[PDB]
Amino acid sequence: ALISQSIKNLKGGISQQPDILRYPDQGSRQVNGWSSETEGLQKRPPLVFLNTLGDNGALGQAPYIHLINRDEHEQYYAVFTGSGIRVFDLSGNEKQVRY
Amino acid sequence: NGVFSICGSGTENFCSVLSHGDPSKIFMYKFLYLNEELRQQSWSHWDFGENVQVLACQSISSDMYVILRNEFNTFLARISFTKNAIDLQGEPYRAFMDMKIRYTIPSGTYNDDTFTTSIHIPTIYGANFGRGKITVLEPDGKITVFEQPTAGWNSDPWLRLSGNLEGRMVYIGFNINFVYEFSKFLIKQTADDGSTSTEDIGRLQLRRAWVNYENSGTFDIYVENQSSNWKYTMAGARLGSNTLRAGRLNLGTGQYRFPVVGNAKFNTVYILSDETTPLNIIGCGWEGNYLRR
Amino acid sequence: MRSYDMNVETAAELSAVNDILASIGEPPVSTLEGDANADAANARRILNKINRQIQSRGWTFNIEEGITLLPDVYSNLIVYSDDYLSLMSTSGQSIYVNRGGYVYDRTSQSDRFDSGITVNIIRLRDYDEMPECFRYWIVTKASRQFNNRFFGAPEVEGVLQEEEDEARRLCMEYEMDYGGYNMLDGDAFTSGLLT
Amino acid sequence: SYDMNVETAAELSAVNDILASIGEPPVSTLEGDANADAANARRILNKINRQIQSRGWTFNIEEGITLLPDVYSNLIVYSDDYLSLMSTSGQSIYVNRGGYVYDRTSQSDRFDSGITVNIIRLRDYDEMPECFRYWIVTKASRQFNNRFFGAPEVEGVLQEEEDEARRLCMEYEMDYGGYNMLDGDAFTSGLLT
Amino acid sequence: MRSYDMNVETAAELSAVNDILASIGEPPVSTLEGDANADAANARRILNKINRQIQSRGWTFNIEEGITLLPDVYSNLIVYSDDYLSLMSTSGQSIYVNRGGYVYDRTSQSDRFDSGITVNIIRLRDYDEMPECFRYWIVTKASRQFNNRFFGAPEVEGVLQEEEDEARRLCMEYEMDYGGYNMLDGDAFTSGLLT
Amino acid sequence: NVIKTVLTYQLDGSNRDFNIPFEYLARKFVVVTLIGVDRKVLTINTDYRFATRTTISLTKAWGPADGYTTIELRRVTSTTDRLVDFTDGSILRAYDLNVAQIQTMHVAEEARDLT
Amino acid sequence: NVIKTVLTYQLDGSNRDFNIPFEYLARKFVVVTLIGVDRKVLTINTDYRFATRTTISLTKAWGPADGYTTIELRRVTSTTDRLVDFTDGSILRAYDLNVAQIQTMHVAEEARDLT
Amino acid sequence: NVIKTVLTYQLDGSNRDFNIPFEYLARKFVVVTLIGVDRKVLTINTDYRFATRTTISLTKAWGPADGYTTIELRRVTSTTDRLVDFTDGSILRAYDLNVAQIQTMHVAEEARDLT
Amino acid sequence: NVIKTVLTYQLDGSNRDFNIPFEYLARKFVVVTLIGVDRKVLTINTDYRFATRTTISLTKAWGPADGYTTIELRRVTSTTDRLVDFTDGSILRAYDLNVAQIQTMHVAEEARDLT
Repeated sequence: ALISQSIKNLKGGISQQPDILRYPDQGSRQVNGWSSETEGLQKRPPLVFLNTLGDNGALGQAPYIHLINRDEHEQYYAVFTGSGIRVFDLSGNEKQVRY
Repeated sequence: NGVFSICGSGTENFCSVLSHGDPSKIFMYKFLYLNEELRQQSWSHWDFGENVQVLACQSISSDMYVILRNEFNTFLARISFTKNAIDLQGEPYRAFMDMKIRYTIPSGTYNDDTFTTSIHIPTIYGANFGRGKITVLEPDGKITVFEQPTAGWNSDPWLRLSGNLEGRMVYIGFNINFVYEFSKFLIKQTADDGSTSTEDIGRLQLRRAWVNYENSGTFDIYVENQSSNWKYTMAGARLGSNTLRAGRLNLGTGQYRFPVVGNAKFNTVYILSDETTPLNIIGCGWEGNYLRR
Repeated sequence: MRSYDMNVETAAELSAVNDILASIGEPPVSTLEGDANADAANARRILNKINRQIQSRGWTFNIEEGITLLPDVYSNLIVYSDDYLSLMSTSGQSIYVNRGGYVYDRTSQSDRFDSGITVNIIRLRDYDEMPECFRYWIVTKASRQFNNRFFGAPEVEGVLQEEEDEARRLCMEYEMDYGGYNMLDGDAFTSGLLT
Repeated sequence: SYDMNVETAAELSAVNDILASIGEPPVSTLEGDANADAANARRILNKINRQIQSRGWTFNIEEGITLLPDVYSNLIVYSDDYLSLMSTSGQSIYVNRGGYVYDRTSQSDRFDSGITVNIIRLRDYDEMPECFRYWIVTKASRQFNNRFFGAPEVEGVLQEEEDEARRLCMEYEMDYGGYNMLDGDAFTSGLLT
Repeated sequence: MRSYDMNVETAAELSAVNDILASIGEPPVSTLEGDANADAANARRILNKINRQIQSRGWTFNIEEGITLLPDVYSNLIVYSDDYLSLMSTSGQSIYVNRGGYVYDRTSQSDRFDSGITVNIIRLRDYDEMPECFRYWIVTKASRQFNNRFFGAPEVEGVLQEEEDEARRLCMEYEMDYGGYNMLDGDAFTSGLLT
Repeated sequence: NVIKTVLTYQLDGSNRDFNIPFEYLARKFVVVTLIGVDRKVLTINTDYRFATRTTISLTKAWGPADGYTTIELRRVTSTTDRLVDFTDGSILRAYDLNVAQIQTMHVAEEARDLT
Repeated sequence: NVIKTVLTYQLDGSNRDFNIPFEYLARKFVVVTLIGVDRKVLTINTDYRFATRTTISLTKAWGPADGYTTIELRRVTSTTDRLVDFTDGSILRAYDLNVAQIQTMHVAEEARDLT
Repeated sequence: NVIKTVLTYQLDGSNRDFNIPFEYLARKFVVVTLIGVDRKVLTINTDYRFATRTTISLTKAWGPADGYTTIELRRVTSTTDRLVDFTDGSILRAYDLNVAQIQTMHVAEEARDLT
Repeated sequence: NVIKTVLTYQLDGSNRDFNIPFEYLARKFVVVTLIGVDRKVLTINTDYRFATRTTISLTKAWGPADGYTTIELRRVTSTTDRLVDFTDGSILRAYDLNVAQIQTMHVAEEARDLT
């Protein structure tokens, strides 16, 4: 009966809902994709290593990080580790914390 | 279970969450809110690789800076969402790789005894890595992959390249994994106000199916049906077309057809790609008999 | 009916299952064992039942010639299991029909006897141990049955039917060559007459 | 462009032509595990290959042959390799009860010194006269077509050409067997004397 | 099967490829060489395979008369390459069938021999070296095959079929004229009888 | 009173085949016997090749000339071990589920049958 | 520490498994010649059925009593059937190009080994 | 032990045709030989016109009357040059990709074959 | 022999020179064997220097008076490592394809020439 259906949009995310219910244009388990407007799934955008901050342990213990965008000109990331205030500049140069 | 942060951004629309339980992954929800259409509500799940904890996702507008903690050290990196750009200067093709760094191979390395050049993971990258595949890329395409010693990269810290490579602008990297799984290919039909009435009644046996690639390289479509797992890789371009000229990048828009035979109800086709070439899929079409029971 | 899944592993049976399944469109099954998919099992059953039917129409290879069923001395009763497809005597007007599980004399009116009997039986055999022409006939007849029951396909059926007719043509020719009775040389009526 | 005699893989060429029979792109090599559509090619080719070789032809059949009895037990392994077991003259006794030949008349399976039979042994898809090879290719192509992804017109043209190719084989066989109605066969040779 | 890319170039082959392609609607191809388009290559293959098939049905021109295959003295084994389409002996009831790559005696049961043999073989030839009537028959049969495989056209096919039948009519007439055996003058049975 | 287990078939002077009418969960289970002077048991590879699943061919022509007049095929599906064990994580299936009820049933029936 | 094309397995003792040292692309490649009396190849399926990737089990390890003194395990490349070859339409799964060099490589390694 | 390369065909008193069963990447490669008193080689345009790709016709009837009894056709695909070179910018294609694996394979096989 | 792979150079009483006919793509492959009584394969820097592309030198003044009498340089190209391995999606580098033919070519030539 040559039923041909073309799901031509893609995107739409995932759904763990059942198959009769799942809407078209959805799938299960997209991983690693940014589904934008014109391109369909694209591999998620890439990352560039900028700096190596510290030991897995030293910044460790579930820290809270707030990104201070001071100005378009300087951006500093601040990590409040459980013990103390450590601030890493966007480039990773450690602007020092004093108390 | 516990969402530490729900960072979000205005100019690209990426709402996100990171957690104690599955920390390896940031999950991104992409929304277009024109009017109240919310045309697309999509929850997808990103990954940063095995054994990795993502400490924070906060977004300077138009990109985001993510602090990943390897099991061994910690890294700060920037993911650029700009639509079609070469991230690092001089890159052949917006290479998608987990850490992309540029290193000019130094004069000291290379051996007259072994025609290999030695790179040091602790040195060229800032700190020792943990686990995963590594790919080195010459500016012209010649992606070469050195699989992880099962030892762990920290345990065996030297990786090699072959040929004297006194000088290069190698863009080194850890590989990225894409998996999107199509929805079991059930017949779906449209109805009033976007109603879907996928028809359970009946057996659809689907003879062949297609994915319409655009601007993309290796993507491998693994079709598995119950009690079987088949791979139908697509790479390059058809030999003999003007496209596979030697010495050239090889990425061109085309349609691949994968043959899948079976009862749709239990067969899944998932596209999995892993080789640093962008993969873009515009559309998928399943063609099949469907005579109702 | 012997069990559909009790039959052990095989390679020829595997070819067959894969082929029958192929006809309704299922992909080849890697190992006939450990396969969760039900279709596999349903097909296996169809191959087994149709294997029984084809064998039942007597074929020269299968009909055992006079063989002996030996009576249980303590029991005084010949046993008649479902492996027997047919019980026909050698001379004419066979007199044996199975009553209960046991064979039974319809003339003497007593299943109880001794000294054994001679009968031309049609024994069931596995799907293997059949000649290559018949295996091909069975696979296609089973494929046609399977296409009727599960899929509803109109076209495949016509092709399958012509193919099965072709196979029958081929098999009945093989069987005839195997038996090979020229009417002049072999007869009961004329072997006597032509001397 | 220059005078080459290099030979392309013969077995692979078969499944390659089967694929290209339906317009599917040619497959470089039979490895890769999946290529399920290609895999079916191998399976259906070899199977329909046994099929054609079963129907006896005067060149597949070996006119006489002794199979050694297993010395230890006197049971001759009746493999799946042999297609058909048939005696020399008439009323072929042997048929396999179990995996070894069992003589129906004898009521015995073991026997010493072996036997003489006319067997049609399995051969590769290769090693067949070209007419048979093309016939096998077109028949496998028609099956692989109308089973998995059939279209109306290609099936019809293919079955037409397939019946035509039968004639290419049956003609070939007749000349190769070259039987004579009078001189060649036994009943009439005697009459001539 | 010799490589589809073994004919070095051929102006006649070029005409043919262009014509076959024309039938499914492709435009004439300027130079058969350097052409990226795949269709070209697929067509070339169809022309080569169908060239092999047509030749295989014996034609009077092709069948070599008794020719000699000479055994390798060191080897003691005649070689049987895929350029041989058929091996038939001169007298009757040919006794040669290829076992492995090598030719093989099915009577003596040994491929090993010497002193050579005489056989009426059907040798494969290039697409060129065929008479002009057969070239025309091949081009159209190849065009019909190609129209089935790539396009799905209903009409072209009917015309192609009638044309191919017309060509066969023409070719079998040419071949008959070339051989030209009148039954009275040329016979094995009656050349003896009419004296 | 139909005893379907212990069937004894008259031994004959020259027959090497007897047909096991009753069922077997496993081969090892059916044990042949020879009788008339004493009970002499037999071993499957040694003397009684299983032929078709439903028939046993006894080599070395056992017969009344030996002085042995009876062949008995008897079923003692063994009680000691569960042929089927549903270990954790199996895909329970037909062979497994049916055999376990059956083992008992065949064995108990043997108990019921001799008496 | 060569991946010798040939490993000498003295045919003595019994182990279904004698470990091959070469790496074999497919079954057909390996040939076992039985030195000791007649250099001989067991049908790959009939005696040396390929029980394993790095070991082969002939049904029996032939005794010195058989007198087959030695077994040779070899990986010899068949020039005639390229395991893999490149044709027009086939997209060049890079994996195939690698199989091809390897198939050639084995023919040559074999060559170094014979000479 | 099937030597498929060095095939020697008996020279005959009056036959000018021998059929090269084995493969050749290029023509220049197969070199004919004549034997029996000494080895006399031959030149393709001069004495052995290649006829059909698969047959060589030797003019000047070489035969045992000369005292020469053997013709040998042997394959020495030449090692020195890569027949196929993938220069920058080519449209890689079937002829090119297949020949390079093949060159080695035919040549190594010659090494394996003489011995 | 004639093709330059194996060499037959004989030990000098004192030598700071050992000449090389062959072209070796990488240094690793050519390995020195001094076979005075039996084989001794010396590593690169510990005994000798591939000091110039053309020539090599080993110290210790290995001499005929001393046990070694054969300084044999034999060109072996390792089968396993190819300067080029085709990664998926890799730009098929033109020069690289050329290395591939060579690595295999050399490996066979070592075999053929040795004959």
